[PDB]
Amino acid sequence: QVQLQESRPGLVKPSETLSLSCTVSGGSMRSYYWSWIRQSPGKGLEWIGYVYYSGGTEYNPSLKSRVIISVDTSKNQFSLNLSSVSAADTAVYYCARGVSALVSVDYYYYYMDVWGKGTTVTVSSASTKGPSVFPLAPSSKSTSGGTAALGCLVKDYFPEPVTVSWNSGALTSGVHTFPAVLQSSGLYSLSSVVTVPSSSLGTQTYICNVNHKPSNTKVDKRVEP
Amino acid sequence: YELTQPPSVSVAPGKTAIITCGGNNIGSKSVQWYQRKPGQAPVLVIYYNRDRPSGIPERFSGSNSGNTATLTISRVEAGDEADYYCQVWDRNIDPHFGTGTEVTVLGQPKANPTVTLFPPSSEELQANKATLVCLISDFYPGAVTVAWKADSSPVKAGVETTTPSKQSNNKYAASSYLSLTPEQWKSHRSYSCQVTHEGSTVEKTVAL
Repeated sequence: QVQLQESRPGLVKPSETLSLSCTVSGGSMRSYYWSWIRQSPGKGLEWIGYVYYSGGTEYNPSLKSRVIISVDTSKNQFSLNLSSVSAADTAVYYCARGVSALVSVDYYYYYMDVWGKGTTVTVSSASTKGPSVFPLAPSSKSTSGGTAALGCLVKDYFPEPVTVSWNSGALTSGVHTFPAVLQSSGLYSLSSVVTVPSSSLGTQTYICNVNHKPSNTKVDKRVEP
Repeated sequence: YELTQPPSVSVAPGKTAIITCGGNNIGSKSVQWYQRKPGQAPVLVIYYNRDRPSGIPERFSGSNSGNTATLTISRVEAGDEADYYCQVWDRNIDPHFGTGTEVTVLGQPKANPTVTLFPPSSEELQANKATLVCLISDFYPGAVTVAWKADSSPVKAGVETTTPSKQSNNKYAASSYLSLTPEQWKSHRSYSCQVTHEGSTVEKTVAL
């Protein structure tokens, strides 16, 4: 089944050009209208433009002067370049598959059925900074009736986002990853906590897997009592 | 061209939520509807005014005529809370999105926050830093305030608290952090994170 994957998230400096790509897997690029859409709170969803398989493009009039979309069918990829960015361009950027549907000789419609996962783009003159990961050890004895809360503190990174998994994705029950706080330093910190049975502290190893794609850093932190 | 939508729609569970999308002569343009939940990508729920992709429940129904298109959600449940965007895109018009209607379901039972408080790790202390971590989950009425104390005295300076964020279960989560020096941490007898929710307060304490 077709899957779309945006390029890595991170920051773009003010006045530089934002460059993104989308890789299409599981299917062909022929017949489709490969689209870019962005979202930020209060902004709702904004269509940026699309490129048809063979190279033709159509753009949002409010962005047409700053936007180029292109396609590389040889690599099953299409791309967006948005020039002269400012804070107004900070958003989650989505790639999506536009589908045309014929109704009659003089009418057809479209829809966007398959969407990418979104990539978080921050327009900022600050520097990218990888995180420092510290373990949040479970208390020596439970205070919750037989469960142990343990976690990882992901400290002092920039920009968003960070993702956290536990035991390489084998542990999902009882996992809560909290949205980041922005500190007065202008850097982010977040925490992920998992709640497990107290007895499993002797029989199971707990490892949080922290990914900070903007800094090309991953950290696997073992959390011991 | 511009599409308009009401900012929000409130409905009690089991009842019918009606979301409208206004546009001049929208009835002769193909309307799609997209559902977006917090932190997730949009999902197509209706295309060509009334058609449902595979796996969308028949509770979601679409209509379009004149200057108003409508997304009807029958037998609403908590899982339907989301932002819903209408869209026109066909042979005669480039994609336009409506401004989005947030659907909130009434009568959800209030939930008191769970509070988990962690002291500075030994690793962080040996790096000459200290952070207290106060994690707040599963509260529903929607908002909290957080206060910190050192021993018994209020501590502000060093406190940063997140906005509430919708959880999977439509409840809310938040975090509060107290940054301090290792010397501040070891000089006091205890620190406390105090979370107030609807005039009632949960307080957790940690000691060095």
